[PDB]
Amino acid sequence: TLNGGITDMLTELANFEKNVSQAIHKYNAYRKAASVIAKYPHKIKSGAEAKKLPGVGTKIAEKIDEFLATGKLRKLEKIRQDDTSSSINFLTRVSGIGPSAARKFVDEGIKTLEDLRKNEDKLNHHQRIGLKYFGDFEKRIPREEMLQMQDIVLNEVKKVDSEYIATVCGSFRRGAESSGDMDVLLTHPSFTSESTKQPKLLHQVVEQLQKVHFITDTLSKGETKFMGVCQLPSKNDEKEYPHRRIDIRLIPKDQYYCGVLYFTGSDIFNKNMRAHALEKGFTINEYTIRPLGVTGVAGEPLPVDSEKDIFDYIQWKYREPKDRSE
DNA sequence: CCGACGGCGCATCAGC
DNA sequence: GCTGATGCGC
DNA sequence: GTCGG
Ligand SMILES: Nc1ccn([C@H]2C[C@H](O)[C@@H](COP(=O)(O)C(F)(F)P(=O)(O)OP(=O)(O)O)O2)c(=O)n1
Ligand SMILES: [Cl-]
Ligand SMILES: [Cl-]
Ligand SMILES: [Cl-]
Ligand SMILES: [Mg+2]
Ligand SMILES: [Mg+2]
Ligand code: NA
Ligand code: NA
Repeated sequence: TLNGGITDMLTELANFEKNVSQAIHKYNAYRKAASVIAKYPHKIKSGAEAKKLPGVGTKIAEKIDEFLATGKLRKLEKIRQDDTSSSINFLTRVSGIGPSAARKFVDEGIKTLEDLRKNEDKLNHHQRIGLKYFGDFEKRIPREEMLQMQDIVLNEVKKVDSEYIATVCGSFRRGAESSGDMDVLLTHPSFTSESTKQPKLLHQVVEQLQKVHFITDTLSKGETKFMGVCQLPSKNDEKEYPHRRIDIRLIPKDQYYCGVLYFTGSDIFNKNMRAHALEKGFTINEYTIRPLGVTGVAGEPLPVDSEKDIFDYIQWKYREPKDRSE
């Protein structure tokens, strides 16, 4: 909030480029700038001052000077007053509707919540659930509720097979006081980078969570990644809790560290860390860290026994989860 | 200048 | 049916 | 939109 006005602005611009312009690199450029400025420990006084930060160039510097002097950005003022842009931006807030589908729906005249509700038949499964819980999915989850959800998840998976280990990652692992959803990393000794000695490992867990009515809907589901909806149980006469988004990722037990590093995020932190990795001659994904041979092709996985080992390879001092919120 | 920008799971679809 | 490209998401 | 070779 120290430079909240500016970071909000950049984030709006980022969303515009992504949702309306369908210019993903501009989206990432604005988010990185917003990110680096967000952690700058001083109340920015000018675009020039901001341009010193990495990720902030000439264009954003000018915008920062406009925002600082007028308190607003004409470029955004116009975007807001543009019906097509406003429609597209709104529609993309429904989970399952991205930049493309939003523009297409608008072409059909489907541009409001009311339009979507009356044309449910024109949405795929994911979009339909996103619409169904539109209001709920925008609500934040207090950490206290995250704690209650964690308890249910770990206890239920334990009941399935005491050998499963479920770790809540995402902003929760980063110590956030509220999260947008729950991200669960799941491992089991039967599934390694060497073999899958037991099928349905993810399925069984999803099944159990559905049996107890924790998981209520499914957006997508595969062998290693589940994307759905869940809800905490409420007491008698007690109003129900909002439905929440839940992501479950099954990862080879031997590649847990690259996995937890990936799922802990933040997304921008991963982008920055993986970019740094490449500059240092390495490539990092959720399974391994590999050196990039002279040719440019990834080599064999390097030994990893802690999150810190990954950091050492790329010559970065270790950073606790709570400091990875970029 | 201008090529690169992190990396990948699941749903859907065109082409064969 | 498969496979590769695209959309959307983590 | 920003960066580095
Ligand atoms: N583009 C991305 C997106 C995600 N992630 C990894 C790194 C992320 O930490 C992790 C979770 O994705 P999430 O989509 O639940 C998130 F990001 F919003 P979270 O950080 O959890 O914040 P919140 O509380 O609001 O959900 O996936 C990634 O690597 N790249
Ligand atoms: Cl772009
Ligand atoms: Cl690992
Ligand atoms: Cl790999
Ligand atoms: Mg999350
Ligand atoms: Mg998530
Ligand atoms: Na800069
Ligand atoms: Na969406």
